[PDB]
Amino acid sequence: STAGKVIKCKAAVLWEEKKPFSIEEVEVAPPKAHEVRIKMVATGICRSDDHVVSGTLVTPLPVIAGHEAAGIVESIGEGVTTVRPGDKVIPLFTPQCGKCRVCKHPEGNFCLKNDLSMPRGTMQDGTSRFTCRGKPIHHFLGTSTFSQYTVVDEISVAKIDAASPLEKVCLIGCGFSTGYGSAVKVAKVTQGSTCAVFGLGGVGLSVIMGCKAAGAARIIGVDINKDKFAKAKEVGATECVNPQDYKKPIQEVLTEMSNGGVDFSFEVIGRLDTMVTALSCCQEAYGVSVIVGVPPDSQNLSMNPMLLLSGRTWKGAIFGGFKSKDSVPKLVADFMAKKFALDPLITHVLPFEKINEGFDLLRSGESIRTILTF
Amino acid sequence: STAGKVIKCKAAVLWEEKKPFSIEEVEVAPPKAHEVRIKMVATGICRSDDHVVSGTLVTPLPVIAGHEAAGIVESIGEGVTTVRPGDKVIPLFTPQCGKCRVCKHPEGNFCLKNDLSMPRGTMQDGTSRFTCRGKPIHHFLGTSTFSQYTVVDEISVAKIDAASPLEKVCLIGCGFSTGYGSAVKVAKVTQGSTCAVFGLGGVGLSVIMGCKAAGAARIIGVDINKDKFAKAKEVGATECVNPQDYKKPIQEVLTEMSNGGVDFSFEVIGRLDTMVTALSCCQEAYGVSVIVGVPPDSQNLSMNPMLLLSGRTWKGAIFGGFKSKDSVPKLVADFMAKKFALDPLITHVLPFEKINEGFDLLRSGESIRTILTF
Ligand SMILES: NC(=O)c1ccc[n+]([C@@H]2O[C@H](COP(=O)([O-])OP(=O)([O-])OC[C@H]3O[C@@H](n4cnc5c(N)[nH+]cnc54)[C@H](O)[C@@H]3O)[C@@H](O)[C@H]2O)c1
Ligand SMILES: NC(=O)c1ccc[n+]([C@@H]2O[C@H](COP(=O)([O-])OP(=O)([O-])OC[C@H]3O[C@@H](n4cnc5c(N)[nH+]cnc54)[C@H](O)[C@@H]3O)[C@@H](O)[C@H]2O)c1
Ligand SMILES: [Zn+2]
Ligand SMILES: [Zn+2]
Ligand SMILES: [Zn+2]
Ligand SMILES: [Zn+2]
Repeated sequence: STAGKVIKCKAAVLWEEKKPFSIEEVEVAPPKAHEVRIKMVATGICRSDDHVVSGTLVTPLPVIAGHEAAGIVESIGEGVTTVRPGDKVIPLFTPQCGKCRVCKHPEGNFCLKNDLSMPRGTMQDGTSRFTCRGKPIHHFLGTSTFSQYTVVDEISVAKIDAASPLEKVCLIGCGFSTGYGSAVKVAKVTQGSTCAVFGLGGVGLSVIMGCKAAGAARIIGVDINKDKFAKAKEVGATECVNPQDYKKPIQEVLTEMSNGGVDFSFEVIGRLDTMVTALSCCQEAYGVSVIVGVPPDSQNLSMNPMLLLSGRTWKGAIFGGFKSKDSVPKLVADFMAKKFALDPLITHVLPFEKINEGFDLLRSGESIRTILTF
Repeated sequence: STAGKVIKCKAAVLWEEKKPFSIEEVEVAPPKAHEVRIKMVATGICRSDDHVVSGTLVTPLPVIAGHEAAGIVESIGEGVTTVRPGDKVIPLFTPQCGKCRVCKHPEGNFCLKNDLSMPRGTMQDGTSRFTCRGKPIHHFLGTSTFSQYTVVDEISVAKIDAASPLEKVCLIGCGFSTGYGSAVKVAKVTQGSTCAVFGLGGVGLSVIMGCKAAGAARIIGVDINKDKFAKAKEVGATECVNPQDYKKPIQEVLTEMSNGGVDFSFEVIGRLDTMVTALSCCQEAYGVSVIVGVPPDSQNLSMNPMLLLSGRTWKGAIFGGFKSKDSVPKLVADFMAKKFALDPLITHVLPFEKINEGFDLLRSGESIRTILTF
């Protein structure tokens, strides 16, 4: 039995930037008041986890990364009311405290208890539940899912359907919900519209899924890797373009293709140049562009504000704009009811011990989502 | 007595940047097909007219500027159906052709026939109706209201109530409608919200009027000229701040004052730095910032796209988002029914011949709107 006891288990520790993950024994403290200890079942490899490795996304090291996952509650601390031992759960990398001005706002989801703005790499109480070789190890986004066990704050976990297939619904913990919500909730794509989606990885494909669900008439996928185009068309792209194939800048190409600009554009890569290109390619008077890609740490973009003065709307969002704890159980229920598909995102399924091979597949351009299984 | 004839009249010709206007005789050709010749009655001095002088807003010189005005139709060209001789009219610096994809879009107002995005300084047919000293003179935004007579395309004029006071409703041709619509239509300010308005000139005061009409609980005016604060409070500001009074940057001040950021911010100046400051001061998860000020020609701002990724919305608009020809007559009707006030914007009245004194008043910081009478 493990309740109230330290667990020794396997985790993938990132000791410093630009190094492989180290698969080794860590110690996981039992949950304190209002905390939940979770036995991991499956976790996806999101490009944001690779950003921690590359130093694109700064968070304290050493760290247990991973934020797109699903598992089963092993134990609960004093005062937990929302999950019980045995429940299937998805960790919420964007918390939902329910009390802050953002949580109370009808359109806010970036709860002020998040650990993304100004990463501390701890639990809400400012301490860590992880040690490895006698050293404290940081948390990541209040989740830390690259471990056989994690501890999360109650506001960073949602109970989901007991019959959920965790090897699929782990993607509702980040990439699916982010892309789909960026289209249906943040952009509010309209029926009959023309969309452009920059980046055709797991999140961009999920944007396409949402644009198609919203009834877009045209969905133009944009990627420098033409190997991504077949799956983009399978999930709803009506055409795909590779900027490398053109002499003109792709914003000009997309403006011409759309007879004067697209209705909705999405940046789903993480580059300053594509953020500005994606804004520019939406119609100057009524176009909307959504930034989804995480930008490189501390770098500013350059743009001409006449792009906005003519009437464009530019916005961004975390986790597709979804209030995380309200939305994740409903998204799982919708998946169970066949309202959307997850299999198109899953290209590889590997044991957790093959985490580095999973990251190599992402970096090589050869995977969409690898699901790691514990 | 002048229909079909060239009219010799006085206009304010700008021969050179950074020089006084020259009040001198011009020849105004009669209207061609689908053109309207207007005897001007009143015109306001908008900061955008000064931007022509200063080279902030590039348009071809020499030019007859002026875009905020009202007058009486003198004659119509062949095929004009929407105005007749003797009608009161407001020239529309943003046209409404009714046929382009923007005019057909429910939100769009920046008609593709505009002369603002890439100014040519002509009529729609690429020619000029103005001669001075035997030399052709450019138009400005299709309006050229600094003249006793102008000629406009039919898509750039709206018929208004015959009992309209033209010396007041000229402000509906730019500054009032721009500011008011930026609040009520583009931002969609909500009841009980907190707003920040950067720049307390005629347009910023009109933003405040709209925020108050929309039911904002707090409206924070921001200006480096504290002489602007009394009028801002008269039209609805709850408090005013001068960034020069504070050691910290005003985005930090406004975030603290609003307990974590404002609901709606407005840039109503035309500076790159205040556009970024205005974005930053709105709440990071659900705030909205609207750019209204005209930026300096061809200059790019620098910003961190994390400001958008957290959930902010950034947009801009021309003419308050109003479809010009539909909206101007309704705004005049609403003014006649006392639904909003224009007198708070009018601080000075001068004859047209004193146009240079009117620009001196604007540049010194003394005036809000000077109305020139022909
Ligand atoms: N906002 C959020 O909440 C959120 C959530 C999840 C992911 N993200 C970010 O979203 C981005 C995409 O994540 P992902 O789908 O897992 O990544 P991914 O699987 O690496 O996909 C990115 C795609 O971009 C393509 N690409 C790279 N450079 C270019 C270019 N110059 N032009 C066009 N295409 C290009 C690339 O070939 C790849 O197919 C990353 O920056 C993530 O960090 C943000
Ligand atoms: N988008 C449109 O359709 C539209 C229409 C009308 C005007 N405009 C622009 O809107 C802006 C305002 O026009 P207006 O009201 O006629 O001009 P204005 O009367 O010159 O007002 C601008 C105000 O900004 C104040 N100001 C200057 N610098 C700063 C600073 N650093 N911080 C805070 N306040 C400062 C200044 O003291 C003044 O009261 C100008 O750039 C116009 O060109 C745009
Ligand atoms: Zn919260
Ligand atoms: Zn992610
Ligand atoms: Zn039009
Ligand atoms: Zn103006």
